[PDB]
Amino acid sequence: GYVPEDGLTAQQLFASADGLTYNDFLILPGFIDFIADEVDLTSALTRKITLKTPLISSPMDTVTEADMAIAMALMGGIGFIHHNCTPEFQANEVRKVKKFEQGFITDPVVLSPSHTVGDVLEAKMRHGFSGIPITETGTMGSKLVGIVTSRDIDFLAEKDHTTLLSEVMTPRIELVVAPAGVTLKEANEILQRSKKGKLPIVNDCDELVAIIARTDLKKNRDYPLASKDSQKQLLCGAAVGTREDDKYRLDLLTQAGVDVIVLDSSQGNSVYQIAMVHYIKQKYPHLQVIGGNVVTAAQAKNLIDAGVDGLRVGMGCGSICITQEVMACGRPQGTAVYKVAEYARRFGVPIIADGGIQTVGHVVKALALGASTVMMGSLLAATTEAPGEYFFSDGVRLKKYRGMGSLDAMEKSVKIAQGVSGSIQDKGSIQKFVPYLIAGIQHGCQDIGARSLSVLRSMMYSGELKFEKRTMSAQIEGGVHGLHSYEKRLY
Amino acid sequence: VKIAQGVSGSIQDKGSIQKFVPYLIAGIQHGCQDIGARSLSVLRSMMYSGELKFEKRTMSAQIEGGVHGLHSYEKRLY
Amino acid sequence: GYVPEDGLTAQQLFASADGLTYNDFLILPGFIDFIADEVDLTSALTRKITLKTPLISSPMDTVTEADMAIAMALMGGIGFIHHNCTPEFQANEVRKVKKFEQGFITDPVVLSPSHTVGDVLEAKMRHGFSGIPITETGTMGSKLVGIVTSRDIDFLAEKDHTTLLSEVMTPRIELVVAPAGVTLKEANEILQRSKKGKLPIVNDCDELVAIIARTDLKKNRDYPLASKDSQKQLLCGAAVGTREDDKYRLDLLTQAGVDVIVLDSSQGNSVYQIAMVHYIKQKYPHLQVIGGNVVTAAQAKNLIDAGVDGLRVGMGCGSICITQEVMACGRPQGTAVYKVAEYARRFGVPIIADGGIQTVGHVVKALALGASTVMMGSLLAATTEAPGEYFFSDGVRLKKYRGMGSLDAMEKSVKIAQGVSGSIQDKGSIQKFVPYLIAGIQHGCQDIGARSLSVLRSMMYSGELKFEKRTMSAQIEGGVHGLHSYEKRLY
Ligand SMILES: Nc1nc2c(ncn2[C@@H]2O[C@H](COP(=O)(O)OP(=O)(O)OP(=O)(O)O)[C@@H](O)[C@H]2O)c(=O)[nH]1
Ligand SMILES: Nc1nc2c(ncn2[C@@H]2O[C@H](COP(=O)(O)OP(=O)(O)OP(=O)(O)O)[C@@H](O)[C@H]2O)c(=O)[nH]1
Ligand SMILES: Nc1nc2c(ncn2[C@@H]2O[C@H](COP(=O)(O)OP(=O)(O)OP(=O)(O)O)[C@@H](O)[C@H]2O)c(=O)[nH]1
Ligand SMILES: Nc1nc2c(ncn2[C@@H]2O[C@H](COP(=O)(O)OP(=O)(O)OP(=O)(O)O)[C@@H](O)[C@H]2O)c(=O)[nH]1
Ligand SMILES: Nc1ncnc2c1ncn2[C@@H]1O[C@H](COP(=O)(O)OP(=O)(O)OP(=O)(O)O)[C@@H](O)[C@H]1O
Ligand SMILES: Nc1ncnc2c1ncn2[C@@H]1O[C@H](COP(=O)(O)OP(=O)(O)OP(=O)(O)O)[C@@H](O)[C@H]1O
Ligand SMILES: O=c1[nH]cnc2c1ncn2[C@@H]1O[C@H](COP(=O)(O)O)[C@@H](O)[C@H]1O
Ligand SMILES: O=c1[nH]cnc2c1ncn2[C@@H]1O[C@H](COP(=O)(O)O)[C@@H](O)[C@H]1O
Repeated sequence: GYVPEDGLTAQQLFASADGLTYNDFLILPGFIDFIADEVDLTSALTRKITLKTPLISSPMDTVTEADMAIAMALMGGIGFIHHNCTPEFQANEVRKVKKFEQGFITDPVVLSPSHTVGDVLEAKMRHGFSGIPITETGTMGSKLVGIVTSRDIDFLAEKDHTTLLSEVMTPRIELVVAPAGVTLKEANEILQRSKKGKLPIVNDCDELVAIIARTDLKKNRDYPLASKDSQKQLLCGAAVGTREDDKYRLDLLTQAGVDVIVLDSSQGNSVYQIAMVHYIKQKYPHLQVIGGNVVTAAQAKNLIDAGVDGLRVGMGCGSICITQEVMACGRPQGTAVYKVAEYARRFGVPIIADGGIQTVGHVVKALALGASTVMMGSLLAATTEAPGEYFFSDGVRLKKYRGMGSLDAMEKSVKIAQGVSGSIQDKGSIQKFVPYLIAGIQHGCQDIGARSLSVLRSMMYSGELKFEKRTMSAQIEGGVHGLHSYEKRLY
Repeated sequence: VKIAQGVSGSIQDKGSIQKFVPYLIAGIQHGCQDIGARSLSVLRSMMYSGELKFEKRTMSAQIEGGVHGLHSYEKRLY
Repeated sequence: GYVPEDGLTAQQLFASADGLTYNDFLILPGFIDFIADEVDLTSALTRKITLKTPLISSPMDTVTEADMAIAMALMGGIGFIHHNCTPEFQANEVRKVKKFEQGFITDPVVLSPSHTVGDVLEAKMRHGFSGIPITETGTMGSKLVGIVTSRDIDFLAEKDHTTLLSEVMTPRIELVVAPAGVTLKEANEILQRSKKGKLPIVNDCDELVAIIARTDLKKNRDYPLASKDSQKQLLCGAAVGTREDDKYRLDLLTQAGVDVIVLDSSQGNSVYQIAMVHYIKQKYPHLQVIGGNVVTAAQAKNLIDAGVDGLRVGMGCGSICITQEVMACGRPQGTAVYKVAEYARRFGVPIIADGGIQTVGHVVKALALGASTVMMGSLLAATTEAPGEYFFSDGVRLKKYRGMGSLDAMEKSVKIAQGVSGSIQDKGSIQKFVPYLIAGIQHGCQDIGARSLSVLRSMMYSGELKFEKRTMSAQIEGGVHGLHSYEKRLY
């Protein structure tokens, strides 16, 4: 009882070949012994950061500001906030991602009893929340005198500046508290049992040292996949360039609490980028660096030698990109992902496959070819969390989608354009769309017979995972064909 | 979370199966005849023995083998 | 000194390959030592028929009836008259081609002196000419009593009904004549010196044996390339099927004086076709037979063994054709032409490359690959000489272009359609368009460095002629590209 070997290994697929794209090949089906829902999508972003989902939103001005980065992190991916903005704007976007979910809030909004209901309303306007502990100084480290929330100031008619907070607080005698040096789980038990919405943390001197909010425990149960640091804040990435003024931007982003930096370049194998990696790794040794838009092992070597914690793979793929028709330079993305990942895995360096991801099948191909994570631009553009506003043109709801080497982006929003500037049709919310991509990746892995992305890659490197090349007519046959009209209702 | 594996489309009218399947039958018979096969059983035996020969097509052979070079046409099958 | 070898030989181009079309390759340029106008286009149609031009009009109901066949023969090609018509209609189309140019007219229209001016006008209405010798019987072999022409009946208004020809003729006393047994060249000298428009040929008994017309000497100087038989009539081809009733059609076409028969089939390697070739070669040993739409040497063998004088090459190419998507069956035409011609040349059997000829570059490729002649359907459709009438549809002057297995042709104009009943935009006259194709073939051969189609084929078989295979992007680069609009003003 024997059956002959069928299809190519990945090593065979890229050996006797020109550069393949994701469209040029299929994965052959395996054996299914498991449910798609039990497929593990745990992914290394860098040497020290693991995501529950392989998915990254690209650092583009039409893709990733704070709402996208929050939504991606809540879905168990991450967002890298774009750098086509002032350093102060970018750091404020990073701060919004880091403030959205909290363990101990150690720098809350605080007011004095001498402040007013108008000051609580203006605080709610600036920071988005009404739950404000009150201390004698109105600064964080002071003796606690009460707590003010929206239930204390709501349905007061108009006496805003007229009313001092001392008359409006829940006074410190009435408030439930925990001692300093309580663990987060112990503070959560106290808060959960108290049935209150805030729990202040106070030392033996009765002065405020932290506070915790019930809404973060709600965000816990609401978002099981969420990408969080050790102090339970969302993970945030940010882009920086490799110019000297990017050192100032990097300092603002690091004090804003950014977890990972991506060095943003067309061609990352440069003296400028290697110098920036060395500068970061000496000044901020805690900070993860993804360097390198690279497409060859020779480029990957120089950045792994410089000490990057991850690599970005792709050049001239990417929906919006024209680098290949402007510089002659790049690689077919499936070949680039395979070549760079097969090399970078020897050093324990994870790969991000960046650009040309049009479909969830392309995500499964990128992951199968050795990418540990996948970065999307246009596939997440025209979601609700993507920056800017919808418009109508051809009777179609469209959002702008620009590209960062677009000459319109380079107006600080001879110079050479490396991107066009375009539009994409509406997609709805990341919070529904990323669960569709997750379940699509799981069903892809299931048809392949892989229980996780880790076993999927090991099946690929051992040659258990088999591939078939597609003729152009196989790419037609594998697409929608032969119909008059069709309705591509994904999820 | 509820993964679609197909789209939903439309196709133009074809008429009855009781006329269309006799057209497919006769097309299969004419294909086998141009090939020199008296039955689908002998067609498969010619294929496995290597008597049946195939040629690969470039994309331009797929263009040349279709309708080409016309302003418009009328695909009046049966 | 030395220069390295560049490009593939034809043997290499088809060896390590899938089936190529004409679009899939180029011919590499040679050395030019001659003018394009001195490129010899002399072509074998069959073992015994040589044309001055490689060009054939296809036997289709929307391409070749008598006007097309006359025009093709005058341009030094040939037409094959289609068979999707009654045997009597097809033989009458052949008769029109054979009557258009004459050496000795040995079966002229003749009248009695007791016929009338009205009988001469009715004769002119039926046969197209007014020059009618008069014999006392009104039958050919009888005593010459005079000659009547249009200048004799000219401007006789309504005197038609009862004016006997006796008083209208130029009488036999006045007419210039030649003796029987005069050569055509000698009769032409007598006619040319006489300054008359007819010269009757009479025996010593003074009875009519032939006549010659000055208009045939005019047709001589007007058409230097013209394809003529030994008695100076135009060459005509005709199609026939291989059914039993085609034996009757073949008898009508042979007594109408057809020079060459083409056996019309999608797949000519059949017992039915081999039987028809044997039947023709025993019943009509003078008659040239082109058998075989064939695409392999194995098919060609059986018809060359049956005794065909030429082969048609092509299956499922052809603008109008759907045989491949209806029968799975055929071959890429460049490969078919090369394979069959390289085999058939060993037996001295010429090849017609039939169908898929969209451009004069495809003609040069077909001839370079070993075709001795090229047959066109759609490229000659919507010329003025093509059958039927023009119409307008999309604001475009169109003519119908049908195909012979199409389901509109097979209604005597379960049935399986092998063609698609379409339309082609106007091209103007064959008498202008074929000189353009001739000049294009000559400039193709000149860029290649071939002084004739015979040396072109010899350079191909010796491997002196080099080919380069084309990517799809070379086919884009080789076409019109990068323009907003263009005007393809050929000739
Ligand atoms: N106050 C607070 N407590 C948190 C937060 N995140 C987690 N915790 C607490 O720490 C525990 C951690 O266990 P899990 O919930 O299994 O792991 P997690 O990765 O931290 O959170 P999930 O995102 O829900 O998976 C939770 O039960 C909470 O009590 C947060 O943002 N704020
Ligand atoms: N109150 C408060 N919440 C903060 C602060 N910084 C971040 N947050 C987060 O914002 C959220 C507060 O949620 P809630 O407790 O529902 O908000 P609230 O304070 O009651 O204010 P309202 O919803 O406006 O009534 C939690 O996820 C907090 O972690 C801060 O200084 N104070
Ligand atoms: N009456 C007549 N004489 C002809 C005809 N064709 C040729 N001739 C005569 O034969 C001569 C030989 O002509 P050529 O030019 O050598 O060769 P051809 O193929 O016969 O004629 P072309 O068609 O002009 O090439 C001409 O000069 C005429 O005198 C014809 O159709 N009718
Ligand atoms: N006259 C004549 N010409 C014939 C006959 N059969 C074929 N033809 C050809 O038709 C053409 C006759 O041309 P002309 O001599 O110009 O015709 P015509 O006799 O002057 O008559 P009109 O043109 O009507 O004045 C020549 O090419 C002949 O070879 C026939 O029976 N009689
Ligand atoms: N730790 C606490 N101990 C006692 N009272 C508290 C405490 N935290 C908040 N309060 C008081 O409880 C009331 C509700 O505040 P809480 O944070 O629980 O809900 P809220 O977020 O304001 O309610 P809601 O979501 O409906 O707007 C207010 O009067 C507030 O001052
Ligand atoms: N061989 C001949 N000998 C003498 N007269 C002739 C001869 N052939 C024709 N004719 C006469 O010559 C005259 C002109 O006839 P011919 O054939 O030469 O020209 P046509 O074709 O009739 O002239 P056109 O082209 O102008 O219409 C007529 O009267 C005719 O009867
Ligand atoms: O202007 C540009 N030129 C070249 N590459 C760009 C430009 N802007 C963004 N990119 C790349 O394109 C990727 C997104 O590609 P997409 O997912 O196919 O739309 C980004 O993550 C970048 O790597
Ligand atoms: O109905 C048909 N089906 C298949 N082949 C046809 C049919 N009618 C004509 N042909 C072929 O198509 C050739 C003309 O092709 P074309 O020059 O490309 O237009 C003819 O000479 C025939 O060999």
